[PDB]
Formats: sequence, C-alpha cells, structure tokens
Amino acid sequence: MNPIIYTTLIMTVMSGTMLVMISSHWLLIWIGFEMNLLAMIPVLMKNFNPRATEAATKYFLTQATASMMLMMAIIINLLYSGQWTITKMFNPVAMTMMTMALAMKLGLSPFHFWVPEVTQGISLQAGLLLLTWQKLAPLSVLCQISQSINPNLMLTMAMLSILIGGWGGLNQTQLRKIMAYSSIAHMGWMTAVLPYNTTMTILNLLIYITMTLAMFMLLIHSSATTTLSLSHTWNKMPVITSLMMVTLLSMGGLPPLSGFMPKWMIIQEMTKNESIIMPTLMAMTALLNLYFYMRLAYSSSLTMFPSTNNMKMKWQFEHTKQMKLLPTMIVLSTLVLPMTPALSSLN
Amino acid sequence: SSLLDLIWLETILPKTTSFIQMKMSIMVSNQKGLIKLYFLSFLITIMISMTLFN
Amino acid sequence: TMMSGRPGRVPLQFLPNEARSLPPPKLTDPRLVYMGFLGYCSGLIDNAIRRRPVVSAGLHRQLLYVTSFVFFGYYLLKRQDYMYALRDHDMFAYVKSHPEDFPEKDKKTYGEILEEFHPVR
Amino acid sequence: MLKIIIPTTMLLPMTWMSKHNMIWINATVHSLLISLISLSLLNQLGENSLNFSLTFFSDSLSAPLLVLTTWLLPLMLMASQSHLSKETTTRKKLYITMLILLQLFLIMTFTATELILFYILFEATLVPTLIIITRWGNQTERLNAGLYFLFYTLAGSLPLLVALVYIQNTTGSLNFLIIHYWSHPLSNSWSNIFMWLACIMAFMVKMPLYGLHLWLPKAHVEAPIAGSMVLAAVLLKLGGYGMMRITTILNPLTNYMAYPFLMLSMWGMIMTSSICLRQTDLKSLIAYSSVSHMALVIVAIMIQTPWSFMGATALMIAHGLTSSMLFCLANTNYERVHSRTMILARGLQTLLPLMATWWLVASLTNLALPPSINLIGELFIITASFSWSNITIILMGMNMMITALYSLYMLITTQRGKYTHHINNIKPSFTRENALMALHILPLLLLTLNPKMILGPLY
Amino acid sequence: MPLVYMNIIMAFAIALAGLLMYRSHLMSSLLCLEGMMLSLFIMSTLIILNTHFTLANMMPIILLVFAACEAALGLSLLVMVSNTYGTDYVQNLNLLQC
Amino acid sequence: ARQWQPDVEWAEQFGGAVMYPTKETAHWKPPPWNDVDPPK
Amino acid sequence: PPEPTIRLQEDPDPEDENLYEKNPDSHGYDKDPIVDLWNMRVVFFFGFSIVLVLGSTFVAYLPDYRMQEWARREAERLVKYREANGLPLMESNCFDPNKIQLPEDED
Amino acid sequence: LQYGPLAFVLGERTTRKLTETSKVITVDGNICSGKGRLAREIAEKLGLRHFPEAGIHYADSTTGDGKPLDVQLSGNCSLEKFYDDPKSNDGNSYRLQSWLYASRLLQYADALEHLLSTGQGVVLERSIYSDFVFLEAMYRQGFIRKQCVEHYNEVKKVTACEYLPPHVVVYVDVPVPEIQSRIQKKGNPHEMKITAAYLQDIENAYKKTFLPEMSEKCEVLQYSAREAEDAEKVVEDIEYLKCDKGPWPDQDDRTFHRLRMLVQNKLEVLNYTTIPVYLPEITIGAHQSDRVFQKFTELPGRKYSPGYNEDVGDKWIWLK
Ligand SMILES: CCCCCCCCCCCCCCCCCC(=O)OC[C@H](COP(=O)([O-])OCC(O)COP(=O)([O-])OC[C@@H](COC(=O)CCCCCCCCCCCCCCCCC)OC(=O)CCCCCCCCCCCCCCCCC)OC(=O)CCCCCCCCCCCCCCCCC
Ligand SMILES: CCCCCCCCCCCCCCCCC[C@@H](O)O[C@H](CO[C@H](O)CCCCCCCCCCCCCCC)COP(=O)(O)OCC[N+](C)(C)C
Ligand SMILES: CCCCCCCCCCCCCCCCC[C@@H](O)O[C@H](CO[C@H](O)CCCCCCCCCCCCCCC)COP(=O)(O)OCC[N+](C)(C)C
Ligand SMILES: CCCCCCCCCCCCCCCCC[C@@H](O)O[C@H](CO[C@H](O)CCCCCCCCCCCCCCC)COP(=O)(O)OCC[N+](C)(C)C
Ligand SMILES: Nc1ncnc2c1ncn2[C@@H]1O[C@H](COP(=O)(O)OP(=O)(O)O)[C@@H](O)[C@H]1O
Repeated sequence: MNPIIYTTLIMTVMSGTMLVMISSHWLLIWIGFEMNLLAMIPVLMKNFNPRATEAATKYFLTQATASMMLMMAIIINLLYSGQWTITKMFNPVAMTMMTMALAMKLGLSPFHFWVPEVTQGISLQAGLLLLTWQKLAPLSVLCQISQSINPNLMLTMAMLSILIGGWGGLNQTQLRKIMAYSSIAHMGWMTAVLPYNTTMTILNLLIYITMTLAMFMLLIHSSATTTLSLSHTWNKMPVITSLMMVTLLSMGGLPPLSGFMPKWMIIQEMTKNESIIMPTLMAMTALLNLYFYMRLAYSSSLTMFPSTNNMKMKWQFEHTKQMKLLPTMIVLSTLVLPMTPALSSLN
Repeated sequence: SSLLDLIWLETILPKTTSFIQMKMSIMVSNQKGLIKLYFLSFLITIMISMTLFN
Repeated sequence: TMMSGRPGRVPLQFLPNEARSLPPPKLTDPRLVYMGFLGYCSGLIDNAIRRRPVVSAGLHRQLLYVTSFVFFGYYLLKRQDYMYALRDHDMFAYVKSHPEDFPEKDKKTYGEILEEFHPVR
Repeated sequence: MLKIIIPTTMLLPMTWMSKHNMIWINATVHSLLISLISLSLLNQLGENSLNFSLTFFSDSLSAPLLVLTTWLLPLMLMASQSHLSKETTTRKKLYITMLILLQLFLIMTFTATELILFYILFEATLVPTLIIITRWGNQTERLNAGLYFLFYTLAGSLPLLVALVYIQNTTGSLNFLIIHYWSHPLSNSWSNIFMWLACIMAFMVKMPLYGLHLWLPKAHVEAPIAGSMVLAAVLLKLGGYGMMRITTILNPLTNYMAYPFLMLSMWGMIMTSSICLRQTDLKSLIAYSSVSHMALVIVAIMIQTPWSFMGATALMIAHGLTSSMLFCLANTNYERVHSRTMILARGLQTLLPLMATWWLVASLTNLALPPSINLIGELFIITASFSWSNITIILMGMNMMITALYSLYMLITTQRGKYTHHINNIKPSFTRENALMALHILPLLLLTLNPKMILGPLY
Repeated sequence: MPLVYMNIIMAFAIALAGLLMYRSHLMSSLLCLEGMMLSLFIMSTLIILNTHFTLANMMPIILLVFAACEAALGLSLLVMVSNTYGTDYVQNLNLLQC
Repeated sequence: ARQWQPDVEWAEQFGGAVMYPTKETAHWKPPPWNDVDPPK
Repeated sequence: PPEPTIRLQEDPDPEDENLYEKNPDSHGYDKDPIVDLWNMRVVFFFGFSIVLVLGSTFVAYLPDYRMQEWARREAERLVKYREANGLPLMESNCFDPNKIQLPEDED
Repeated sequence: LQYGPLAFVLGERTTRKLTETSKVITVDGNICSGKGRLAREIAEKLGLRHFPEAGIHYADSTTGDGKPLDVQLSGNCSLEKFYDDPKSNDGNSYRLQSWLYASRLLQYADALEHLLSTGQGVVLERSIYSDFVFLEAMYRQGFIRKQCVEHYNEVKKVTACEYLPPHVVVYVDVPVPEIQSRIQKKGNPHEMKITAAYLQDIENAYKKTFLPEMSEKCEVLQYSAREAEDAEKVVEDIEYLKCDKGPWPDQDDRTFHRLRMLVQNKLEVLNYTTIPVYLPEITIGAHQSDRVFQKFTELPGRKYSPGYNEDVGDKWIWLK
C-alpha cells in the first residue's frame, strides 16, 4: 500500500491504544478498542495473499466478539450502578463478562486458539506488531480494575495459559507458531500477578516486549520462518545465530539473563501472599518452554546443518535495510539483570 | 549396570517425563483449524466460568 | 505497596519537586558504570551485525551509545532512589501513627529464655 | 575479594585482543598469576570468617575450593591446546571465553554472602558448561547429554528458589551470617518437611545422588576434555558446598529426613563401585568412580559432625584433583587411538613408561593410599559414620575393597600385558602432557604435608 | 431487576451462542454479531431513558455508528474470503491449523 | 578425528509440519515456501 | 537407481597430523617451533618455578592467625593457675549458673 | 538518499520516467546461434542497455571488484565438465543448471532495477524464462533425475512468480544441422561433444512449450537465420507493435514502488534459491560448508562491508 496510508494506519492503531490508556470513561475505552481494531486489519493484510486474508478474518471475528462482550459488561455495570468511570465493577456478573472479553483480546486460555492461527497467517512484521503492541491496551484496562477481578478466575486462566503455551510450543516446527505459544505462556505469567502487584505485570510486559522485538527482528534479518530455513543461517551470518541463541537462553528464563527477572520477581511477589503451590507449578511448566527453546538453539547455532550450493551467491551481498534498534534490543533482553531494583520506577 | 542404571532409573524420571510431555503436546497442538470446534469450546468454557466461579 | 493513588501525586511527572531534597547519584555510581558498559556492548553488537571491524569501526557511534545510556541511566537512578525514599517515608509515618499495631516487645536475654536442645547423634 | 575477580574479568579483553598465535601463552601465564594471587586467601582465621564486604566473604571451606578453581583453568587450557589446533581463531577465543566465564561464575559463587546471589551464580555456571558440551563435543550424543545435564539440574533448582524466597519472607534475610546467628529449630511438620526437601534436592541432584546420577556419565563421556575436567573437579563440589551452607537451618529435621538419602548413598556407593568393575569405557568408569566418592561425601554431610565436615572438605579437594588427572590421562590415550575403549590399546607401559608412572600414581591416589589427603578424608568420614552407627563399617570396607579392585583393574588393562599389534601410531608423550600430569599430581602430595589447609572451618 | 432486562440479556446470550456453534456461513456469524449489537442498543437505551441520564442519550447513537462501521469491514473481509473459494463456508478456512 | 555434525537424515527430522508425526497428522503437508497457495 | 549413493558433497575426513614429523623437539604445544618453545618455557616457569615453589613456601610460612600457639599458651597458664589453686581443672558448666534464670515448674 | 518509502513519498515516481522506449526485450535461440549479435544490435539501435548472457561468474561481476572469483568459491560447477561427462557421479549437471538459474534471476532483477530507476530499456539473452529448456533437455538425455526437475520447478515457481515478464520476446530460429556445422566450425573441443539429440530436445522443448506460453502474455517475433542478420527490420517490427496485452499496462506508481523495493535487496531476490530441500547434487556438508565459507571470508575485500576493508585500501574506518 501507499506509504502515507501505512503511516496513517499505524498512527491510528497507536492513537486507539493511547485513547484506551488516557480515558476515564468506559465508552471512550470501547471507542479506542474499536479504532485499534479498525486500523489493525489492513496492517495484517498488507502482503496480500489468501493466508493473510484468512488470518485477518479470524482476528476480526475474535476481536469483534470481545468488543461486544466488553460493551455488554459495561452496560450491566451501568445498570447496577449509574457509573461510567473506569474503577470498580459493581457487579459479579459484569466483572466476569469483562474478564472474559479482556482475556479474549489478550489471547489468554481458553481464548488462545486464534493466536497461533493469526500469527502463522500474517508476515513477520505484522506478527511483531500483533504480539508486541496489541497487548498494551487490554493489560492497561486490567491493571486499572485489578482490585475487582475474582482471583480464582484470573489465576485459573493464567495457569491454563502457561500450561497451553508450554505444551503447544513443543510440537512446532514453524517459528511463528513458536512465537505465538511463547506469547500465550508469557500472558499467563503476566496475568497471574495482577491480583497482587500490577507493577510486576508491567515489568513482565516490558521484558517480554524487549525479548520479542529482538527475536522478531533477528528472524526478519535472517529471513527464515521455518526451523530448517533457520538452520541455514550459520553459513551466511553466524553472529546472528549466536545472538539468537543467547536471546533464546534469555527467553527461557535462565539466569543470569534478563528473562529470569520477571518470573523470579513474580514468584517472589506471590510468596508474600502465602501462595506457594501455584508459583512452583508455573516454574515447572516453564521448563517446557525452555526445552523447545533449547531445541531451536541446537538447530540454529550449537550445531552446523548441511547447506546448499546456491548459498555461495548470497555470500556476495549485504542487507540493504538495517535495523537501528536491534543491538539495543539484544543488549536489553540479555544483560539487564544487575539493574533489577530499578523496577521501583513503577515502569 | 543394565537392570537399574540403564533401564529402570532411566524409565522412572526422564523417560516418563518425556512420554507424558510428548502425549500432552500431541493432544494440545492437534487442532484441525476448524473454528467451529474452537467456538464450541468457547461456549462450553463460558458457561463453566458462569456456573463455577460465582 | 500500590502508590499509584498516593495523594498529591502529579499525574505524568517523572521526577517531582520534592525529589530534589535527596542526594543525587554520584557520576561514578557503579550502576551508571554498568549502564555505560551496556551502551558499549550495544555499540560492539551494532558493529558486529553490520559486518564492520567490531572494536574500531565507528568511534562516534559507540561514544553516542555510551553517552545516551549514561544519560538515561542517571535519570532512571534518580527516579528509583526517589521511589524507595517515598516507600520508607510512608512506612515510617504509618508505624508512627499506628502505635497499637507495632508494640515495643519486652527485652529478654538468652539466659532467661528456654530453648529446646536437640543433640546431634 | 575484587583483587581476584577483576583480573579474571580482564582475562577476556586480553584474550580477544591477543594475536592469532598468542592466545594460549597469554591465557596460561595470566591464569597462573591469578592462581598465585588467589593463594593468599588460605590465611584464614579461627574466628568467624574473612568478611570483605556486604557481598563477598571468605571461609576456610571457601578458600580451598577457590584455589582449586583458579588452579584448574591453566590446566584446562593446556589440555585443550591439542584438540583445538585445527580450529579458527574466533572459535578458539570463544572457547577460552567460555572457560573464563565459568571461572568467574564459580569464583563469585563460592564467596556470595547471599543465598539468592549464590543461587543466581550457581545457576549461571550452567550456561557455559552447556555450551562447551554441546558445541565442542565430538559425538552425536552431546546434545542429548546437554539436555539431561540441564533439566535434571533445573528440576531440583526451581523448588529451591521458591523455598529461598519463602524463607526471606519469614526470616527477613538470606545473608549467611544473619541466617546462622538467628537460626531457630525447624518443627516436625509437613510444611517443614517439604521446605527441607526443596532446600536439599537442588544440591542433592548435583553431587549426584545415587538415584539421580544418570546425567553424569552422559555429560562426562560426551564433553570435551576441559569440560570433563571442570565437571569432575569443581562443578560436583557446588552441591557439597551448598549443602554444608544450608543445613544450618534444617535442624533438627535433618535427623529424620536424612535416612532415605543416607541409605541411597551407602548402597549406591557399593552399586557404582561394582558398576566400575564391568565398564568398557574409560571415561564412563571414571565418572562412576566419581559418583561413588560423592556418595561418601553426601554421607559425611548428612551425618553432620565435625569429623564428617572435615572429611568431606578433604575428600572434595582430593577427588577434584585425582579425577581431573584421570580424565587427562584417558584423553591422552584417546588423542592417539581415537577409540576411548579400554580393551583396545593395551600394554602401554612398554611404549610409554613415564605416562605409565603417571597412571600408577593417579591410580594409587584414587585408591586412597595413605597418607594421601584422599585417605584423610575417607578415614575421617568413616570414623564419623562408625560413631553414627557401628554397622556402617561393613559398607565402607566393601567400598574400599571394590575401589582398590577397579582402580588396579583400570591400571592393569591399559598399561600391562602385551601391546596391540596393529596399533602403530602411538607417538612418544609430549612435554605438554607430562607437565599437565605433574601439575595435577605435585599439588596433592604437597597438600598432604599441610592437611589443615583443606580440612575446612571445623578444623 | 425487571424481566425485560433479563429477556434482552438472554437474547444477547442466544446470539452469542449462535455465533459460537458455527454450522457454516460466516455470513451467519456477522448476522449473530449484528443481533448482539441490536440487543446491546436496546438495553442501553432502556437503561439510559429509565434513569433520565440526559447526556448518555449520546452513546446509543455512537454505539450504533461504530458497530455498523465494524459490520462494513466484516462484510468486506467476507467478500475477499469468498473471492478465494466462491463460497462463504466456515469449513473452507482449514488451511492454517494449530 | 572429526567432530560429528548433522547430516541430511538428521536435518530431515525437523522438516515436517509438526514435531512428532502421528497417523492423524501424517497427511499434513508443510506450508508453501512463500505463503501463497495455488488459486485453483 | 541413478543415484550416486552419495547423500551430499562432503570433505573427506582428514588424517591426524604428527607434530614430531615437521619438527623434532616439538614439546607438543604448537606447530610453530618458536611459539612452541616459548609456550613450554612460560608454562614451566610460571607453573613450577613461581606458583608451585613460591606459593608452597608462602603457604608454609603463613602467620598463625588460627591462634593455635595462642590457645596453647592460654591453656598452659590456665592449667598452671588451677593446679596451684586446687580448682577442679575444667568445669562442667560452660556458663555461670548465677546469671541463668531457670523457669520454675512447681508441678 | 537510497531508494525507499521516503523517496517515494517525497518526489520519486517511476511512471514519469517511462517514455514508451523502456520495452524490455529478451532474445533467445539455440545454443549456437547469432542471438547475441542481434541483441547487441537491437540495444545499440534502440539506445537501450545490453546485458550479456549470465554465466557462472555473473554475480562476481557486480560485487566487490568485478574480477571473477575461484570456481570453488563461486558456483562450484563447470560447463566443460558438463560437456565432457554429462552423467557425472558428483551431480555437476543439475548444480550447474541451478546456479545458472540463480544467475539469471539476479540479472533479471538487475535489469528491472535499471529500467525502473532510470527509465532506459534493456536487452537480454536467455532470461529466467526459457532457462528451463536446457533443464528439459538434461532430463530427456538422462543427465539429471526427476527430483532435480521437481526442485527446479519449485524454485522457479516461488521465484519467478514475483516479476513482470518482458514486453517483447525475440527468437532466432536456426535448425539443428546448421547449428552443428557452426559448432564444429567454432573450434571449442568441449563444445564439439554436443549430440544432435541434445540440441533437438532443446529446440523441441523450446518451440513446443515456450512459444505459446509467451504468446499469451508477451509479443513474440520469430526470426530465421537469414532474416536475423538485418537488425533494421527487427527494430522496425519492435517499434511498430504496441504492448497492451500483458501485465505491464496494469502497473501504476504503487505497484512500481513495490517492484522497485523488490528488485533492490538482492538477498531478498535470491531468498528462495536455497530452500531447505536436500538433493544430493546440490546439498553441501557441514564441514565443507564451514571450510569453503572460511576460505571465502579470507578473500581480500570480503571480510567486512564494502567500505570497511583496510587491506583493499579503505581509509578513515574509525570515523565511518
Ligand atoms: C559476567 C559479566 C562480565 C563479562 C561480560 C561478558 C559480555 C560482554 C560483551 C557482550 C557483547 C559485546 C561483544 C559481542 C559482539 C560480537 C563480536 C564478535 O563476533 O567478535 C569478533 C571480535 C573480533 O573479531 P573481528 O575480526 O572484528 O570480526 C569477526 C566477526 O565479528 C565474527 O567472527 P566469525 O564470523 O569469524 O566467527 C563466527 C562466530 C562469531 O560469533 C560470536 O562471536 C558470538 C558473539 C557473542 C554473543 C553476544 C551475545 C550478547 C551478550 C551475551 C552475554 C552472555 C553473558 C551471560 C553468561 C552466558 C554465557 C553465554 O560465531 C560462531 O563461531 C558460532 C559458534 C559459537 C559457539 C556458540 C555461541 C556462544 C557465544 C556466547 C558468548 C558469550 C560471551 C561473549 C564475549 C564477547 C565475544 C566477542 O571480537 C572482539 O574483539 C570483541 C570483544 C570485545 C573487545 C574488548 C575491547 C576492550 C580492550 C581494551 C580495553 C581494556 C578494558 C579495561 C580498561 C582499562 C585498561 C587499562
Ligand atoms: C525492559 C528494559 C527497559 C526498557 C524500557 C524502555 C527504555 C526507553 C524509554 C525512555 C525513557 C522513558 C521515560 C518517559 C519520560 C517521562 C515519563 C513520565 O512522564 O511518566 C512517569 C512514569 O515513568 C515510567 O513509568 C518509568 C519508566 C522506566 C522504565 C525502566 C524500568 C525497567 C525495570 C529495570 C530493568 C533494567 C532496565 C534498565 C536499562 C534500560 C509517570 O507515570 P504516571 O502517570 O505517574 O503513572 C502511570 C504508570 N503506572 C500506572 C504504572 C504507575
Ligand atoms: C528417585 C531417585 C532419588 C530421589 C530422592 C529420594 C528421597 C526423597 C524421600 C522423601 C523423604 C521421606 C518423606 C517424608 C518422611 C516423613 C516420615 C513419614 O513419611 O513416615 C510416617 C508418615 O506416615 C505415612 O508415611 C504418611 C505419608 C504417606 C504418603 C507418602 C507416599 C508413600 C510412598 C511414595 C514415595 C514416592 C517418592 C517420590 C515422589 C515423586 C511417619 O508417621 P507419622 O507420625 O504419622 O508422621 C510424622 C511426620 N509428621 C509429624 C509431619 C506428620
Ligand atoms: C627424585 C627424588 C627427590 C629428589 C630430592 C630429595 C629431597 C626430598 C625431600 C622432599 C620430600 C620429603 C618430605 C619432607 C618435608 C619437609 C618440608 C615440610 O617440613 O614443610 C611443610 C610445609 O609444607 C607446606 O605447608 C605444604 C605445601 C603447600 C601446598 C600448596 C600447593 C601449591 C599451590 C598450587 C595450587 C594447587 C591447588 C590445590 C587446591 C587446594 C610442613 O611445615 P610445618 O611443619 O607446617 O611448619 C613450617 C615452618 N614454620 C614452623 C615456621 C611455620
Ligand atoms: N542454462 C544453461 N545450461 C547449460 N548450458 C548453458 C546454459 N546457458 C548457456 N549455456 C552454455 O553457454 C555456452 C554459450 O552459449 P551459446 O548461446 O550457445 O553461444 P554464443 O555465446 O555464441 O551465443 C554454450 O556452450 C551453452 O551451452
């Protein structure tokens, strides 16, 4: 599409998210979600092919259903208290409908099914935007009304999301489905700490976004969407594979990497509330994510796979487009554990 | 050497874990991509959430 | 400790005026040195990804990375220290205003406390 | 303590800015100098400790392990020089970087006044070893080995972390000094039982315990020579150090909770010693012998008496040195024959006599011949166990007999008899290999002159 | 809470369930969404008119407008999907699988 | 004398649509290299 | 079967190189004779001459900070006093009973 | 200002540069025919830019210095061995065919980039289209397997589905016996060993599969040996006909912007020439791959990016 049109659509997506995050009226939050949905579809359908159209249709259906449920919860809450301000829910039925709608918007289990489908359908840039920027608004709304949420339902969905992400990522050879299931598991980790500390939710979101940005930019640079395609990257650009391996180590939560910071803190926070069993199950389940990250690391940099003859031609050329923020993203997603107490900045 | 170290101590912790995780992964990931089944599951979990947490 | 609703909090203010009552971080703070080191690593990785001599390709670029990291790290350290100071201030004020919830326990010495002895055998 | 940490960090820029043909010389020289510097932490006190700062402290349990860790890096460089000769400069520098990072993590792990800092570095050591095994290993099983070596560890280490943060929510601190001074008895409860298990199993899996020891033969057989050296010499001792540190808050529950682990260790030492008798692989045999020795160390720590702790310290140091030497000898054979099967290359005493002498000395010290520090630790642990129960002497004596049996079996199979006829590529041993063996063995026989340096804080 | 509100909410639940069965005809999915918004409009209008909250007389209009815009987008998507297969059957979108 | 590296038969383990092929998922085919299907 | 029975284009596995062939007096460190000799020299000087000898001498003469001689002198003077004054050598109570307040049972 | 979205936004549009003379032309013909001379005459008379036929070292001519690299570092195949031993055990035939197709793709991208950036037309020999005819012959003579042609078809589909075909396809029709006479009169010992069956298969798969397929989306000018000598009538025929049947009349500014971003970024042009499908004739082992890549990196001006190579003579490195 026209670059001016693309810029306008991206700025409309961002303006919808900002309208969600700056408003105090439920109607304006709903309008921000609507604007974001409206401007998101062409971005997903930018590279026109039937797969992207199918993904855009699935995304539109799920997000429109979530918006309808959100409006239903808003109207019930208005019925039981003539309030439009985002604060308390004022009704058990309105809070359940609201949590369901926001979980469907985020992709939390049991509403996770659309995430791998849409992420596989769309390109790598659309998947980057979808898995990073589209979580800011529902999570901000959840952070605002967290004192209303029933901890049982939120914790159930968080544990389900962690389990589903772990088990579903084990079976994947496509990189985009791996990213989708990783996103699902990280959403589960984020929403399990909302009832206790929203600061830890925001910290986990920041760390996850940094790691996901680095991972997607590395995947775009070495333009591979398949495990075997990524196995060829060492014969052209081994440093990219090494950075990818260290980033995958960070994504698995292995200390002393950056990805260890959220889970640790989250576990720490949950122990202050006499919650012991659930963090233990969460860590043991995140071991599965680490396992399939290790499988990818084996396939990418730790061993050298067979190549093809035509690769020699690729040795003679350099990337025309380079990413300005990729080195900063790699360093931030790898080496910020010593700076952990800075989380008091209420990020 | 063979009975305990190579077989049973191997069967208990690592092999059982691998088998369980493999079966769970094969169950969870195997969805035919039919959104009919997805939204039927959505309805079932919606009604369960309404009837279980309040 | 949710301080989001703490009274007299200007909405989008990074560093309030009262934060000026606190000692600023020293320029040789180890955390500032680590932020500069992070900027240096970013410069090295930038050189490596673009297939340039890693250590000696662009000195201006590496200097800019180090300087920007140090700048942001200084302001971040100030905000971090201010938030911890607020936490301690609030905690001490709450303990002072609620004496019945934080009683002064009696001083007992070990010569008058009976602890069970468990032999190691 | 920074006077040791900073030079280790400076080892990295010095490595990466070295010439293509000067990396080994510079790394070896400066690693030896760092070892000499670290040797001045042996001046310990009969009082509390050498509390350098709020972050790092030294102990007479920590100092011998630190000295051994520093001394191991030059030997690892010498051992790795040979099989990495045909390697590119960047990848050799990356290998040396992995070794330096592992040393730095170990040095900070052993001082580490905090239990969370100890946990973080204790798990940070897991990454360079994994890379070394899965990258510069020869066989196709290395990847599998790495997987095992990873997940086993994490299977024990995630519960510990939970327990750790839980403790700080109740005690308010995880500093070793405050933890020791403010220790209170642990009640006989289900919650306390599971807290005890969470505190213990992480260090128990790394010794390794007899039931959980499967990762070790895989990792050692699959790893390169430097990886095997550091796994057998230092990484196995992290569990012993952690157990000795953490069992202070587990009393009196250790009396009841120790029984299953004591039985597992006392029977599995017999089991693994007997396994060594029927082993067709040198590296696998040496790994199983290591499992037996660490079973004895586990018994010592669980008994939890002064003589137990002294014997455990002495045995950990002695086993580290001896097992590293044994792996180096087996690797010298492998670099000639490329087989790693014990029965293949035979009668090597006739072809390599000085290396046969090195084999004899290593077998004698693995056999715990007095007055070696191996036997000092063995005897102290055995006496403590006898006081614990007089029936343990049966299992200890059986273990000693079987240990002598497989040590001399390994010596006789490889060095005695008739040479294999069709093997004609056996070259005279190099000055590098002879010096490597000497630098392993002379420190042991020097340490037997001053045993109190390796007998720990209860001396 | 009167019976009229419960009747409207049960209509909303029926429309949502219909959107959830997916017999076929993504066209029917769009119909179910439109029935859901019709019930939303009716019940919000009743609540706002009952309590004489004069300013929220705005929001049904707003809701209406936005929902219809959504419908337009949805219809467009439908056409393109049909433009690939010649029919709007739900089971045709089985190319991407979990 | 030479460190082992993956060959074709090892790399072909990772070329399927999913890991762990089963009877129900045996018929599944990997997506096209460019994410474009024939219009038929 | 038109296949070459070859799975891929691969380098043949080379034969291991002997350092003693191109250079007798090879010391087993490096294929460059000068670098080889100097690597031998630095290993021997810094490992045997410096660390192994000077470090052993340093450890041998470490000052008595564990206070063994001090403890023996304290014990000697304490025994000398107690023998002369008729006191019963070591006491069974480690702490003075008069500064311990026991809890009354009265059962 | 390297071309991108910003240049398109500010002023850069490629429709204003087209002056009805762009009209990319591609000449064909048999192995030994005067297609190169006719193409060069067309390029000189129309004022267009001539692209000599892509060889083993065409990519070498556009990267670094134009000097060709070693055969083991560039192509790993030879036409002389294909002539001497067409049924070689090392799979030289299909390796040669695939490398040549990749070179054709690179040259077509270069020609499209030149036309879209300057507006001047280009003239080409055998393009990515009609490259398959050799492949077809190699299949019928038994030189390559069916898996080879299947892999070729996959790569050709996924690569050539992204470009605009040439407006004008020029074919020089020369019969097999006179081509063979030209071959013996040439003097090349390796060229001598071509059979008549190979040339017949080339021509047959040539005028029995390539002419109708380009007839429905391009405009084809068939010429014989005698009437290809005079370029004046060929130029007149090219000028007289107007192209309004292909995809070219449907292009506009944003489609041209998409194509111009495509034809740059030669890595993204060559993306699907190395798809992970393992044919023994083209797959290379890890050890050989590592050794050959390390040897390539040690070339004089190849260790770093083009402007950051001190040994070639690049200065001011520490300030770039
Ligand atoms: C605990 C904290 C303390 C320690 C901190 C550690 C981290 C610090 C650094 C962080 C990252 C920054 C640098 C990384 C950029 C990579 C560049 C590179 O490739 O190296 C080539 C470059 C030289 O080669 P070149 O000719 O320019 O170009 C070659 C190409 O780059 C490429 O060469 P090639 O193509 O010929 O070879 C390909 C190779 C190339 O691939 C790589 O080189 C990998 C690069 C490392 C990945 C970086 C990830 C991000 C950071 C992760 C840190 C993890 C730490 C946590 C613990 C986990 C451990 C993994 O890839 C492979 O071979 C694949 C197989 C690799 C095996 C598996 C991968 C494992 C990698 C893990 C490494 C972790 C430590 C790295 C240390 C730095 C290494 C240079 O090396 C350098 O010189 C850079 C080193 C730093 C320079 C220091 C200068 C200062 C000296 C003077 C000042 C003195 C200081 C005191 C002042 C006062 C004195 C008076
Ligand atoms: C994940 C690693 C860090 C990446 C973070 C991005 C780095 C680039 C950002 C550049 C600076 C951004 C600061 C913006 C300038 C002024 C911001 C100010 O106006 O807003 C304040 C807010 O300041 C920011 O929130 C603090 C940002 C600092 C984030 C860094 C902490 C990361 C944790 C430590 C990991 C180590 C990272 C260090 C290396 C980068 C007041 O917000 P307030 O209206 O009152 O409350 C709303 C938010 N609530 C609800 C959560 C309370
Ligand atoms: C596999 C390789 C090695 C791995 C490591 C193995 C070591 C782990 C072994 C765990 C140590 C023992 C666990 C609990 C010990 C407490 C004693 C108790 O079990 O015995 C009786 C307890 O009675 C019964 O045993 C109750 C428990 C029965 C249920 C346990 C399952 C039994 C077999 C399962 C073994 C599987 C272990 C591995 C799990 C993955 C005592 O009677 P009682 O006076 O009433 O209880 C006193 C304790 N109180 C006061 C806290 C209540
Ligand atoms: C080939 C045959 C040999 C030919 C030569 C013939 C001569 C042989 C004589 C040598 C062996 C015979 C044994 C006689 C021992 C004499 C020396 C001994 O008495 O000194 C010991 C001293 O030895 C040292 O204490 C032990 C050596 C130190 C070990 C450190 C290892 C070196 C560092 C390298 C790193 C290794 C890492 C290991 C991890 C821990 C004990 O001294 P001590 O009675 O107490 O008091 C010393 C004097 N004071 C009173 C003033 C304090
Ligand atoms: N796709 C191809 N496959 C095999 N050989 C080719 C291919 N393309 C060109 N060649 C060879 O390149 C040589 C020169 O091409 P040709 O047109 O026959 O001669 P000329 O340059 O005189 O026109 C010929 O020997 C031809 O066989």
